[PDB]
Amino acid sequence: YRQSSATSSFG
Repeated sequence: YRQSSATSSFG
């Protein structure tokens, strides 16, 4: 799960 809808930068 990506916290705070992680952007492609983080994900």
